[PDB]
Amino acid sequence: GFGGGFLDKDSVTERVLHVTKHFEKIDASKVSPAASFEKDLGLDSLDVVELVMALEEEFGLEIPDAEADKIASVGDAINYICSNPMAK
Amino acid sequence: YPGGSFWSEGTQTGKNGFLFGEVPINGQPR
Amino acid sequence: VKPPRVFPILGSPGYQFFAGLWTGAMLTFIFTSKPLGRKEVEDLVKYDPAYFPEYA
Amino acid sequence: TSLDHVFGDNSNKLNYNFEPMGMGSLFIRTMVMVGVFFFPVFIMINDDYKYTSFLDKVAAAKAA
Amino acid sequence: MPKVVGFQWERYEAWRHHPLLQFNKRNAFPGVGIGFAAFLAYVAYDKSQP
Amino acid sequence: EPSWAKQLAPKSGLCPPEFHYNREIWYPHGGFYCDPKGWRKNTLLTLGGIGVLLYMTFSYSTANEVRHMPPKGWIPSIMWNSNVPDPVDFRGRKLNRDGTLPEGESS
Amino acid sequence: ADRFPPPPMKATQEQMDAADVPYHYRDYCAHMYIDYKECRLTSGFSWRTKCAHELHAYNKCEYKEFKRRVAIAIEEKRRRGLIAA
Amino acid sequence: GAGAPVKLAPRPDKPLPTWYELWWDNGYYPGQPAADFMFGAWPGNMTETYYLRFWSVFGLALAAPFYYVANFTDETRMPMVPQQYPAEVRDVLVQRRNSMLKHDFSAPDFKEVKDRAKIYWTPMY
Amino acid sequence: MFLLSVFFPLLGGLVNTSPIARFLGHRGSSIIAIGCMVVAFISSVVIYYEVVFMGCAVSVDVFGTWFSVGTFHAGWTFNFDLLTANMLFTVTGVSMAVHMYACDYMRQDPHLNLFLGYLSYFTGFMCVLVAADNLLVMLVGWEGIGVCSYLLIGYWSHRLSAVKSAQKAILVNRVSDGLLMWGVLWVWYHLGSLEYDLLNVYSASGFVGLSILIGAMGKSAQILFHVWLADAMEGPTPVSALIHAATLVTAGVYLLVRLHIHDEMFVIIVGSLTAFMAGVFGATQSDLKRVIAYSTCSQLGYMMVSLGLGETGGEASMGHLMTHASFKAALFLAAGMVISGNGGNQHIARYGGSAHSAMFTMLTLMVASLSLIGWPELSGFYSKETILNLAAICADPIADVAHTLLLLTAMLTSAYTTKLFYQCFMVDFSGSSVTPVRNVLPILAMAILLLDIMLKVWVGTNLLSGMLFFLPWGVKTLPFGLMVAGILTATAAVGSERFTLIRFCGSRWGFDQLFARSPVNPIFDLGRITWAIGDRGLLSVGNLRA
Amino acid sequence: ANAYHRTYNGKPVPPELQGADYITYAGVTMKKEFHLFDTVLSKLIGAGATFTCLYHFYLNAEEHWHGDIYFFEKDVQQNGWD
Amino acid sequence: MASEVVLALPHKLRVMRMYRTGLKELINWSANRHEWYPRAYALRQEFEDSKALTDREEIRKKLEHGEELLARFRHWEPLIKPEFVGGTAYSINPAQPKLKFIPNYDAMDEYKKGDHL
Amino acid sequence: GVFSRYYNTGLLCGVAVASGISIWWYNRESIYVRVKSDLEKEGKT
Ligand SMILES: CCCCCCCCCCCCCCCCCCCC(=O)O[C@H](COC(=O)CCCCCCCCCCCCCC)COP(=O)(O)OCCN
Ligand SMILES: CCCCCCCCCCCCCCCCCCCC(=O)O[C@H](COC(=O)CCCCCCCCCCCCCC)COP(=O)(O)OCCN
Ligand SMILES: CCCCCCCCCCCC(=O)SCCNC(=O)CCNC(=O)[C@H](O)C(C)(C)COP(=O)(O)O
Repeated sequence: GFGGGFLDKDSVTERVLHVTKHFEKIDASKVSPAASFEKDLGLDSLDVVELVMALEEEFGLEIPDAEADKIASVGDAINYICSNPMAK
Repeated sequence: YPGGSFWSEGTQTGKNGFLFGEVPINGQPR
Repeated sequence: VKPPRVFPILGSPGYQFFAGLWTGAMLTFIFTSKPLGRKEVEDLVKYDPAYFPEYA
Repeated sequence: TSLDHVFGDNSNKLNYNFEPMGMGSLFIRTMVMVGVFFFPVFIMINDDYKYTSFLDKVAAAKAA
Repeated sequence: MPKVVGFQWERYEAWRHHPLLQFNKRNAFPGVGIGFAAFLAYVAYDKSQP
Repeated sequence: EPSWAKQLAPKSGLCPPEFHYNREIWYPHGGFYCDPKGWRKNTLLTLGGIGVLLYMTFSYSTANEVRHMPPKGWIPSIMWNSNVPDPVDFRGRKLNRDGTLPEGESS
Repeated sequence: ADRFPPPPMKATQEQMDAADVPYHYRDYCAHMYIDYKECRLTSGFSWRTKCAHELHAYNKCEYKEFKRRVAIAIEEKRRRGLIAA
Repeated sequence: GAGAPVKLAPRPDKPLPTWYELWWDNGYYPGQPAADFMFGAWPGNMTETYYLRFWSVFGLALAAPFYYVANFTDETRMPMVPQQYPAEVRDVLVQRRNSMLKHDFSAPDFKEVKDRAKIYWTPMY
Repeated sequence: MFLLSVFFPLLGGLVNTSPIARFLGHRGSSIIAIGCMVVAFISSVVIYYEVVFMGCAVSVDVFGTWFSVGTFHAGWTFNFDLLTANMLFTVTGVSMAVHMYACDYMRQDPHLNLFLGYLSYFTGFMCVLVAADNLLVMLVGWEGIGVCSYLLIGYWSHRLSAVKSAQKAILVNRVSDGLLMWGVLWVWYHLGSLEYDLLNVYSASGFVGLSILIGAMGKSAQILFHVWLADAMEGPTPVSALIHAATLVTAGVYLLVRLHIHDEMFVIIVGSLTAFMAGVFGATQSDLKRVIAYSTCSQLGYMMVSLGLGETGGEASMGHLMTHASFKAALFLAAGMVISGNGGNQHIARYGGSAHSAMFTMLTLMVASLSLIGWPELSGFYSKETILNLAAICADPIADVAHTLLLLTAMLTSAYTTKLFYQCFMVDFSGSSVTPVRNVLPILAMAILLLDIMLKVWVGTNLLSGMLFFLPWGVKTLPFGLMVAGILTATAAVGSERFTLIRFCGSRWGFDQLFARSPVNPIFDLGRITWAIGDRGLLSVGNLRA
Repeated sequence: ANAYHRTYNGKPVPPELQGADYITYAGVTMKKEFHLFDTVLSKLIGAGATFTCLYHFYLNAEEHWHGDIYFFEKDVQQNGWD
Repeated sequence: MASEVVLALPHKLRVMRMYRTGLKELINWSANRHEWYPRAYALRQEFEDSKALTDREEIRKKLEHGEELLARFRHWEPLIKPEFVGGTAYSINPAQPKLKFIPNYDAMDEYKKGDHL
Repeated sequence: GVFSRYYNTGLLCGVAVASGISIWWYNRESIYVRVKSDLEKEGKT
């Protein structure tokens, strides 16, 4: 394997970009790392709640609520997942 | 399993801990 | 709520109606079947001329 | 604090004042406990009372 | 009548209905045909004709 | 590294490489993922000692078993025990030690 | 139980002691119980086919006793007035 | 999977409550009360008043049928008498207070056998 | 062969926990444990055929006298009669398969040989319990399985909830152990001996049967004592299988069947209330192991009612114990395999399909589930129908309500067992981990228990199988209809809108929460009074300042 | 490892996971694998359980269609009493 | 009603936590995930019918009623992933912390290893 | 679970159907009479 309990940056980036594109309003070409959920992508707060719950499902995590409040962009999600030792 | 099977050699040599915290000094008897 | 994809008959209205029908019938058989069985057991011998010829 | 973003932080505190129970609640629950866990004592006391009242009836109706 | 609002969950999790992830009805009752055939052979051997 | 660390056993091939467990502690049962080098020989020798104990307790059990009633047929304890009484069947008839009806009512 | 009196016992005390019949099975079908126990405890796995007659006869005797017990109950209730005659 | 991460519990950095030994701090996060549900929120946010209120009906709903059959129904409901025995077999079988043969209302000593099956507690002298 | 069924699992435990195991390791200790159980099972098979079929009981004076002061005489003596042979066959046969399973299930545990030694000690103390001929060696077995249950429930000691579950099991059983000890005092005082063959009671002083019943209600987890049983799921899956099949929970029922000194009203009411309560409890759980735990509690209620019915009922009670152990151990082993195939998840909302398990695990769950729900001409059909038909002809009016409670319980059991199969395999997949287990040792462990399920049909437990208690076709075939009703309801997956009843039942009637403050917090507060107000206060004598 | 492989982001399937042995559905590939010991032991034990059920049901079919009462009453009336 | 933590939140995060906990409680009360999907869609449509509000009193009344509903329908047996807090696999076999060792303690200062008096 | 009105209607229909079956069970002939008539019917074959 690789890493001291943490997943690599590239595969986490690929999986987060896969999860993010599952909206009707989203144009796929705008989905990139370090892209804002509201300003750049055009998702409201309920869409962000659903996206973080889907990322919880994707990486097998129970993300604490204060941490899920802080996630506001693709790069924030990638940086959070790469700091989880329990992320599978 | 080490060696690819249940019926291989073991993989530990030496003290598996120290009984009563006693460590041999220069190989001398206690 | 959709049924499982390999068992779509379990979500059918007829199947749910039949399950309710059988369950309700068995639940009330639970309460009725004891004195009816006891009366049947008594009537096995009561109408026997070998035991009680007065009752035929 | 290296795992607080994984399992939660220490900010939320326990809401309990570590105070004793109220006096009436303690008395009532203790009396219920005495009645439940010491029921042979009450059974045997009732046996002694039922036995001595019968001997009272015998001694009353016998000397008349 | 809108229901595709707020993170399409069916499309994201459409892999749950993989044919190798479903209940398999070919091997749902293993050996029951063999036991039934042996029972029929026993009945024809013992009870019907003798 | 400490001076006494060279005398210690390594973490075995059963133990995950990222698991840490303080190898200096002497556990009476063996400890974390115990896998000694000569374990197959030790297993054979302990099986031999267990077989010795098995024979000893089989002999003690056979010497101290008391049967207050005769059995109703042949039992496998007749083969190794001489204190087993002769079988007496369900009708009260005395039987042979091999569990067959004696002559006069057999065949 | 005078109208439906018990049948004679066909098994003696010594016969029930020899078969080690449990004391709550020492009723008016004890001889059939002895036959059934003797057949089943020595027949091994295939007891249902080669001890079918002994089990059937034991259950038939218990059926006769069951019918007598129903008749005794009917006569007792008739004497108490609980069932009109 | 041995060696999974687990969060540690902080040490006290403030004055302790007088009755602090009602919290179980084993070293890892989170600790627990000494007995579960003694304090803190109960599962499902239920309370003691909830359970006592539902039980004040549900307990008599379960004790109702036993009382009715033990006080308003007797041995004569059965369509048959108990299993019949010879006198030498029966006379020891009905010595047990435990036995179901004392419900034989066709026995000549039915009352006396029932009067001998009364449970006592203190053995008299 | 007779002493080899009792000594030799204790020998396996002694080997695997001592410093001999430092030379064997995991690999050698697994061999030692499996062989030490195979020998004891072979000995128990010989004992079973000699005592049950050929009727020759054997009494062994093992280690002389234990203690003898005045007329209180306790000896180290065994007696192997019909009940003892039944129990030894059942315990050793289940524990052999559980050892074969545990040598593969706990392979990645760091202290595997310690776990195997604890399992062997637990089995050996159960054998000592059933092989004893007097009450005091029975108490050795009783407290030995209690201690080993504490060691095995709280095995993962770094988890606080497991430690508290083990402490809870100890304390709940300690109440009933106290009552059982007082009952032993009553029995010895008013009969003069401790040996079972001299304890023939026709009419005793009421406290005897009541206190022995309370002591049995503790171990068999009846009403107001069931609270420890559900929390004992903190331990690993082999511990749960051995607790719920052969050891521990069957000990109180064995004691009541052996002694037969109860008063039937308490026994019938406790058993039927327990059966209905555990039936409704298991219908509203989503933890896969907790449903099986509550089904164990429900079947123990059935056996309690049966031994209330009479001597024939006592035989039927022992028969249901014997057939229950096999399919209950099989159910727990199959559930452990399903849990391991789904990444450790125990919630039945995250299962589905036929990819996370072997074909044999699904077959094992199906066959043991069919035996549990009383499917015709399987193992549980004979014993459960015998108890139900014996309860339908009892002349006690109390048994009328008990029979109705048992029939409702039968429908509930066929509901939640079918729900356990339906959620696990029939619905669409809703987990995310597929690692199916197909090792040889757990598959053979399951196959052995399925062979015992077949054996109970082919060779009965006692002579009751095939005896006809004469009932009409309506009374006789109603439990089959109740089984079908449970199956149809559970496959329809229907639910009710009465959410307050759902949350009252799913929270298990609030017994734990009410016990958290009706005795427990008052005990703590009375301790505060006795220390602070008494020792430091009213009785304290101060100093004289000068 | 895990029994299914996932793709993500519209990537091509890796070439080792393609052919007549693998099934891909909505971006997830699984392998059609046959296990011999599991299949043989399950079929043998299942056939034993099926025969055990069916044989004992056949031996008691008349007492299961009718009840105890009817079957033994017909036996008494047709084939004598004692 | 919400806890003292949720009552301290900003309004946007308060509504977000209410929607998130509603989705999780719908998971807890459902039999499967495939049962959960249309209930999740219905809960989303329920929040969309109050998006265009401006009156803070009506917003407060709807928010407080929904928080009362979530306090009522808190499941007694929540679904937790096993390796997290409240899960079944949390805190089982952690790696040992470093514990210090003292070699040959009995041999250090022999004849003087008791308690003083 | 599934909240089904077909199941709820089936529950009451089943209660009614088995009440009618119980009424039919109460007014049935004795098993002695049923067996005797069944044996008389078989004896003309
Ligand atoms: C921390 C807790 C650990 C728990 C440990 C397990 C649980 C133990 C519970 C019960 C403990 C009882 C131990 C008693 C020890 C010996 C007491 C008897 C002393 C003595 O001289 O008796 C003679 C010794 O015989 C013999 O001893 C037999 C002779 C040798 C042949 C068999 C050898 C023993 C093999 C055992 C294998 C492993 C078993 C493990 C228990 C027997 O004669 P008597 O004078 O009593 O006369 C009467 C019959 N003749
Ligand atoms: C139903 C009711 C039943 C009642 C049953 C009652 C049972 C008795 C209970 C108590 C029995 C034990 C009595 C002695 C307890 C002593 C407690 C500690 C005392 C202590 O620490 O001693 C010194 C202080 O107190 C002192 O100086 C203590 C002096 C000795 C106390 C007793 C003698 C008092 C004088 C005798 C005459 C009493 C009057 C008779 C009418 C220390 O002092 P230090 O050396 O540190 O300080 C010197 C600088 N000044
Ligand atoms: C078991 C089921 C329990 C039921 C749970 C409760 C269900 C009730 C739900 C209905 C109650 C409500 O809508 S609660 C009232 C919610 N409506 C408002 O607050 C007015 C809108 N104001 C805003 O600031 C934003 O749009 C905001 C939406 C907050 C954020 O979205 P964005 O940042 O993108 O903008």
